[PDB]
Amino acid sequence: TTYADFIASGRTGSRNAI
Amino acid sequence: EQESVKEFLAKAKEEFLKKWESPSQNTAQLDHFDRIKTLGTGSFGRVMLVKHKETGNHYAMKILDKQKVVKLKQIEHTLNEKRILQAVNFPFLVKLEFSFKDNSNLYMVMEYVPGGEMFSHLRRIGRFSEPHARFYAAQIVLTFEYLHSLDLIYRDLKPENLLIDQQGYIQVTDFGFAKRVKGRTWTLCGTPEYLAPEIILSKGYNKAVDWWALGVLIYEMAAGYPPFFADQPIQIYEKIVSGKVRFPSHFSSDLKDLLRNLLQVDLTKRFGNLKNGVNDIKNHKWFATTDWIAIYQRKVEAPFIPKFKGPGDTSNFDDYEEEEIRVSINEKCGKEFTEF
Ligand SMILES: O=S(=O)(c1cccc2cnccc12)N1CCCNCC1
Repeated sequence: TTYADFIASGRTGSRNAI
Repeated sequence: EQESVKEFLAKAKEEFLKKWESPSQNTAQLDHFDRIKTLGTGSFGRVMLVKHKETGNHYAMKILDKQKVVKLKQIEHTLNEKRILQAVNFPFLVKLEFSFKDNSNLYMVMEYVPGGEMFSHLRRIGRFSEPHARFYAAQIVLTFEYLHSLDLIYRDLKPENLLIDQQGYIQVTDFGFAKRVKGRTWTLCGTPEYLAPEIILSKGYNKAVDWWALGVLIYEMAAGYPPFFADQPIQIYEKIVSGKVRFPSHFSSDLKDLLRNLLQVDLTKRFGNLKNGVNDIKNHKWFATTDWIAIYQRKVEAPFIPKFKGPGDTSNFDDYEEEEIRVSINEKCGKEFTEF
């Protein structure tokens, strides 16, 4: 699912600016 | 009604430009405060809950190490953030109460917003319902209308950067990437998930990048995940510029139509960048039930009120290793930070 792909991205935590 | 908006924004610009041209400096000092707890930590800076000794009022004090700021090439950004914060005035922008500097650090003392970041609430709850998302979205719309009328591009919208106050309303706090420009600008900055395609594509861009980020924000609030994600930013960038986007099946028809017009790769067709400006957004069907004036006046009942024991309650923030605030015997970087 889209949610599962989100979890698998490893980008579920707080995101830093570039 | 539109005449009231123009007159309001004209007064707002006049008040802003006055403070912008003559900023406040040195309105407190460090030993006026007791340190309570660290609320946030990152590059070059920490934010701490502090208590003003004379009054007992709690504040959030951002502390920047001048040498770390210089090392990370953040001088102009830091000076600019403080200059913006002391000059703006809007219900959803955090208020700067005091600022000062010493040998080692710069200090910005802001109103303490006890409900925490929207990010944690969103990840905890999973996703927000559409009325819940719309309540927050309406505040960002008004905030960008205000900021853009001042020729300020915000450029750092994300749930991590939105605080929830005691009444459940949003406070925007970080202005390190904001820029006052009327034309175009070229800096690659922001967070991958929220970058507009024209930023990714190294074009000169304008305030329409904030309306794109609004679409990302609305999508993530309503779905629980952003519209474009991947293992690595480069792969996120490819999705963003691709012009393709998929919606969860529970998204309403009005919501999808709004998002297609905000997540619009073509600048000539993105909402907020057209002839009627923000009114294309405020008049969209998804916002039909939104009382814009009542939102601004904070008279709408918030759909979520954070837990708040009392003044100085920090339960909505994470735990961090408490570190010393060291003030060096030698003044560091004095010439660089004269205007602070
Ligand atoms: O929550 S903060 O520590 C914070 C900053 C500024 C003012 C604050 C006011 N109250 C609480 C926390 C505050 N923070 C903002 C969110 C994004 N990361 C940077 C730091």
